[PDB]
Amino acid sequence: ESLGNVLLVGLGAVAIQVALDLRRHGAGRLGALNHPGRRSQRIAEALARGACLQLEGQGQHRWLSGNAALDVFHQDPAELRDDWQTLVLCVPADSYLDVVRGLPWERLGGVRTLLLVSAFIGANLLVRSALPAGCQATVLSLSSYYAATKVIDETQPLRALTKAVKRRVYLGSSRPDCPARETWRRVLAGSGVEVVPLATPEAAEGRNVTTYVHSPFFLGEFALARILSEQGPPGFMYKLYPEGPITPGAIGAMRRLWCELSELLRRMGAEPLNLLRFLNDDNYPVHETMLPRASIDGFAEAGAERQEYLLFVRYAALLVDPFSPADEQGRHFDFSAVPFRRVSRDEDGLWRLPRVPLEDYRKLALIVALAAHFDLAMPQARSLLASYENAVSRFIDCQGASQCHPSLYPIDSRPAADAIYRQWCS
Amino acid sequence: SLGNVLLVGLGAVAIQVALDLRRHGAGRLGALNHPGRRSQRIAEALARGACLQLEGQGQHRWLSGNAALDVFHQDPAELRDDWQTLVLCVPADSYLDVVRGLPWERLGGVRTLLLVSAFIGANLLVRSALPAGCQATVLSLSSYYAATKVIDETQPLRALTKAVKRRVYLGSSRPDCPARETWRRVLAGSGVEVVPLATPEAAEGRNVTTYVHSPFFLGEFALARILSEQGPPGFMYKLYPEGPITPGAIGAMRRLWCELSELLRRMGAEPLNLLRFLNDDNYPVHETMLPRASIDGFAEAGAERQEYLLFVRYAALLVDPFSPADEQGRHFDFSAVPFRRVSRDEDGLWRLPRVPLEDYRKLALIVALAAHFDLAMPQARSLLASYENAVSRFIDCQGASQCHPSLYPIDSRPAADAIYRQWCS
Ligand SMILES: NC(=O)c1ccc[n+]([C@@H]2O[C@H](COP(=O)([O-])OP(=O)(O)OC[C@H]3O[C@@H](n4cnc5c(N)ncnc54)[C@H](OP(=O)(O)O)[C@@H]3O)[C@@H](O)[C@H]2O)c1
Ligand SMILES: NC(=O)c1ccc[n+]([C@@H]2O[C@H](COP(=O)([O-])OP(=O)(O)OC[C@H]3O[C@@H](n4cnc5c(N)ncnc54)[C@H](OP(=O)(O)O)[C@@H]3O)[C@@H](O)[C@H]2O)c1
Repeated sequence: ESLGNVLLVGLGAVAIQVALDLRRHGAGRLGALNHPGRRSQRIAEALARGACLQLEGQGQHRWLSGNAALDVFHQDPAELRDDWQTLVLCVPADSYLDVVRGLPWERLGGVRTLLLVSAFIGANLLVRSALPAGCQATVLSLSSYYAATKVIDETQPLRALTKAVKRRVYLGSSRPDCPARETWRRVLAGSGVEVVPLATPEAAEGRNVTTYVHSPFFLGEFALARILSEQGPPGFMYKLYPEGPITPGAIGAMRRLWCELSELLRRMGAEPLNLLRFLNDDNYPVHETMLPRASIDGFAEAGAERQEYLLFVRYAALLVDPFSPADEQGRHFDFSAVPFRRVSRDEDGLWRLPRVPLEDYRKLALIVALAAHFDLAMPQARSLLASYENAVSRFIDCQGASQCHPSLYPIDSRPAADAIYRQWCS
Repeated sequence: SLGNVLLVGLGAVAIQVALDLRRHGAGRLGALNHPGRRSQRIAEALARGACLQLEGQGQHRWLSGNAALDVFHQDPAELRDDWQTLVLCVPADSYLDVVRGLPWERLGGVRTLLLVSAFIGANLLVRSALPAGCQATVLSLSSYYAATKVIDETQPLRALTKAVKRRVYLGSSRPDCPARETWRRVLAGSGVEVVPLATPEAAEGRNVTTYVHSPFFLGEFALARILSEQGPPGFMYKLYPEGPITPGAIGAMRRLWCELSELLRRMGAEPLNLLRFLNDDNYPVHETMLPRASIDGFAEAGAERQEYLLFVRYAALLVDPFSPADEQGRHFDFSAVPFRRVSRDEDGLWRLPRVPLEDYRKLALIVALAAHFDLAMPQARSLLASYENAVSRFIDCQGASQCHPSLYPIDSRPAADAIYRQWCS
């Protein structure tokens, strides 16, 4: 009714979870669009043999396992007609501009809402800048994807596993006092996530967890050395050095970037967040023994030294899951044993980067270019961008430009940042 | 210059020391071990031809050797005045008892007494028990310099050394002392560096256990594991909830280090930089985790930074950062040292492990001593109270008749008073 017929744009891990939540609520017709490729070919094959979307919850999340039917799947936008009231962008956030430009808007006049499932600062404005003149669609920004979900087996592209669910995410809208926010609150509540509506898109985008966490940890020297490796151990994303990238220097980068992003938010009329309380209360907690409530609530007024200490403790306390059951010797589950994905050759033989860190870099590069329009230099952010750029440049030097996909090459974020700022000022 | 050497307490430490003494060059080698089952096994083994046998493990294979024991005694009254050097290889809590038990009025030939694991005040305590004319020099070693155990008690004189420390410290009751240089060389044969210091208390203040075992293993988490009989033992060097290390425990560590450092200053000893001591004398971490400038600057950093650095140090050593990585990139889990827990002895009585019994006894003495220097040591006293309350509840539950008397309350004030009187003399 407020959702009508819903078109999922991108049909990967996020889309399958979102589809299960939409089918619980009642989506009218549910369709999906995914650009041509091996995945789309596999999806069409599975749907044609009668398959449905399948979502399995892992461990304590087993309760939300379910199946969802898809009414239509398109890998060719030419077949789309004006049948859709809601678009849900489940593609990577670094592709939002391309994907919105490529939609056949001449056949989508009935679209009333467009939801960005993993927004970042400026994404709402960027998407609006790409919409056709007079477009009626309200654009909604969800702060972060609300779970951890993976397609287990790429040969069963319609089956996903959700292994964590966040406690709270945030939702803003390009329409003031938007009623679609409540609809989406209900949709995500079905999986146990609390959606907090905020007054502007940028306030919600300022609560994108990966911008704060992936930037300092996965744009630094250790992560890049693992990711750009073909031999040797991949290491682990959330372990301490030398098993993973977390060091006191990375934590200092995290604090300083949070300060920079907070000032940008204030210049865009959004209230910044308390980083420690956000991580602990909205994403995943630790015991009071490790992070006392008074320290969590007081974090924004603590000194820089105390802030870095608390952030380090937070990540050290989650090397194992402190709430998991202990085994016979007293060990808890190794929560930080997610390995780094590394560079790999595509079907044209060209090196490609994994989404961590390519998407992380592209998001932060756009944010820095936007912040320039607000006379903010963002030196810590620029240091992280430079670390990535230098590491990827050395990789190209060693492997040969001939062997590298052009996504590894230098980009220019200034045009998109200019479009965002113009939309802002309009 | 060593002359004839009597090893008091013929256990693991003594067997390592005996072989180091023989490598250097000494006279007759004797031992005194108090009556008990171990002494009975030693006496039978010696009767059947046994000798002291040291095995070095792995890279320390070259420490392996045999040494004959020339004399074995159980009764201190049976000692002849034939000994120039005594080495105390018993638990440090027994040093006073051992010294009080020796017939010093007919041991005028003793020139040197070495305390292998000297706590703060041990040198003074030992000297307070000596007769007025006694001219023995007392040496304090900061800690035992290896890791050594008797493999099997059925072969009671055969010990295994698995590791040797980088560095220990040695002080003497005699200013600018020469037995001091001899023992520097003796112990150096094991590969340890002995650093001579100008007073005994300077060496006594450089034992890692005083600074680390007190905050970590006298707290609530450690005591709950140690006093448990069922459930997992947990791990001594892991973070909560797998082990006792918390920001609160690290704050206790910093505060206790400050208290101990001021006591050392009032006793005329230069205190230590805790983080530099841990990194350089116990086990290092990479510059990425603890920059050298942060290590060297630790003593002048603010309290908040000091706690952060200490927390990082222990988090960084949850795995061994210098071990070889496996195929995924994991390093060896050397923090998974299980807690030893209460055990019933031969008579059926509950006993505490040496960690934390020995650590509590040492800190109880230190606090009583510090009172004479007008130092209240509130952090130390909080750790003492934590132990006392937990052990008292254990006795309540199990029954005093089921508990070894070493669990019952102690009073360290008499020893502290003897130390302070000796220091003032
Ligand atoms: N999954 C999580 O737990 C999680 C957590 C945090 C954040 N997120 C964010 O959510 C977003 C989607 O994640 P996901 O795991 O669902 O990714 P996914 O499983 O890889 O699915 C992405 C979908 O979009 C298509 N796609 C990828 N790049 C595209 C492009 N440039 N243009 C058009 N379509 C494209 C993909 O098809 P092809 O493969 O054929 O290209 C695929 O169907 C990412 O930004 C992610 O960082 C996800
Ligand atoms: N071995 C190491 O690697 C190591 C490392 C660090 C610190 N230390 C400390 O150094 C001290 C000695 O260690 P250790 O491993 O050699 O202990 P150990 O193997 O138990 O040997 C102690 C020896 O001294 C005897 N003994 C105890 N009290 C005595 C007394 N009042 N008079 C005469 N003999 C006595 C013991 O006989 P009974 O068994 O019959 O009592 C035993 O033979 C201990 O407190 C230890 O905590 C040792």
